[PDB]
Amino acid sequence: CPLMVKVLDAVRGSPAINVAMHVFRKAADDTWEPFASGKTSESGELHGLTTEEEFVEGIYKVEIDTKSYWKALGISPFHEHAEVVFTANDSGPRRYTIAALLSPYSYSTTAVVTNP
Amino acid sequence: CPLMVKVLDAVRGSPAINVAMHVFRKAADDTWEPFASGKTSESGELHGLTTEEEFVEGIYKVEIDTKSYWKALGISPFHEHAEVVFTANDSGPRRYTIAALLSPYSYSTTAVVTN
Amino acid sequence: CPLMVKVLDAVRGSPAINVAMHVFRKAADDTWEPFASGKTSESGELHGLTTEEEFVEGIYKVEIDTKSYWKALGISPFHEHAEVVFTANDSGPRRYTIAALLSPYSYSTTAVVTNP
Amino acid sequence: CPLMVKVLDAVRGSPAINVAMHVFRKAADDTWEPFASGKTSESGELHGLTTEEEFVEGIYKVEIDTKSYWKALGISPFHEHAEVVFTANDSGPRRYTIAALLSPYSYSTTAVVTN
Ligand SMILES: COc1cc(C[C@@H](C)[C@H](C)Cc2ccc(O)c(OC)c2)ccc1O
Ligand SMILES: COc1cc(C[C@@H](C)[C@H](C)Cc2ccc(O)c(OC)c2)ccc1O
Repeated sequence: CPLMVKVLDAVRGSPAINVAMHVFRKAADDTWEPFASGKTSESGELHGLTTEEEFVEGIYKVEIDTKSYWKALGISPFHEHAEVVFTANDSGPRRYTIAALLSPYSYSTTAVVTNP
Repeated sequence: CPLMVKVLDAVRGSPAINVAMHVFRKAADDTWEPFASGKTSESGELHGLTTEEEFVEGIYKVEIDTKSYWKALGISPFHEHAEVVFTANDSGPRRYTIAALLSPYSYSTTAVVTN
Repeated sequence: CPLMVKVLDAVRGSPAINVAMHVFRKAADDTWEPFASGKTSESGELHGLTTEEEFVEGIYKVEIDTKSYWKALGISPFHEHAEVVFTANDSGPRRYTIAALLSPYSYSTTAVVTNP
Repeated sequence: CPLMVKVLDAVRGSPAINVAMHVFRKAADDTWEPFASGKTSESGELHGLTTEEEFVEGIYKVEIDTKSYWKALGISPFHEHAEVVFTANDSGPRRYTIAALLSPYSYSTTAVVTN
């Protein structure tokens, strides 16, 4: 797939399982339209969000629900969620992996962009 | 100040200077109400965003304009900006330092919350 | 395999390819004995360093040659190398993924530990 | 000081206090020669490790005892310690701030190098 998200937990040394996330695309009128959503698997990965044909140029936002993740583990974290906002496919189609590492008071995100 | 932001550049090993950011508080209708902004100093810090009287409990967003920063350096960045969204003061006023580390395809944010 | 290393580049948004690393194990006399070595593939991964039978309890050190990586890209980085030192298999065999994200003046490392 | 270390705790959102560290310089025979040490203050900082006269070019290692830190908190950590190895002063003396962020299974280090 053209868009994959991988989430790790830095406190437990594990994938971050069952993390909900919502993906949005910026519409012509500048509002965020819902695009896709899902939750991470046992390997901390979310696959199958979109297709090469559907995933056209645009500005996309991945909102990762890190707060609910930590709350379910008994932890009151700093962030409400983690956000990744980026322009996709501006120079033709690419494949995007969004990776996030989570701690209660910190998060780090990186992107791997590969040419099909 | 109850709220300070510090921005660092991981490519150059320096404070990230002249980085613009806006701070928003979530309104009753779920919309983001702007209330403070500024740009980072020569030490990569932005102070004086708010006061303890004004900085009441609520959900706050800091939107850091990282894209403009990398553009000014001639480096093509991945992100449109970096956001930090958090609930403040859940059990009394705290001093918040939000630190952001920037790379062209990555960013990290950490909070130091003291009493 | 019981030990895998994955390295990403935060400047280029890519796996970190051809990164050399050496793995050591602490001997009875407290010296670091060479254990395994290799370099990352096109996917930024190093597999096949050891086997479940060879990878006994002990303290291990993974030394990742980040300086040569950056130098080959024209960059003079801060760190000489990135080190990960840990006790492995203290409570029975586990599988270990060591993940590193690299920038010229920063590096971050995390571990995913899974029970076979 | 030409060299300062700052340690932060990503589980608790605080300075990591009373964290022990040792600093080494690489000797002619490729061995690590200890020369400075200390533990972090209430603000998670360790200052006064060296002077500009003493802090000559060379390869330096800071070994931070993160395992003892997590043990004191009753948390089982992954790493034996966190190391930072770097060449100093390659083109004149710089002030170095090394910042380390700690989680039980992760650590990150960043350098801010100023003139
Ligand atoms: C709050 O004060 C500071 C914070 C920081 C942030 C620093 C401790 C970390 C390494 C920034 C960071 C956060 C998360 C990461 O994954 C990360 O990886 C490089 C780096 C630097 C200097 C400071 O004076
Ligand atoms: C290339 O896509 C992948 C990346 C990864 C690694 C990914 C989870 C990175 C290393 C996670 C990460 C994100 C931000 C960080 O600061 C970090 O520090 C080690 C680690 C695993 C599987 C993949 O298919």
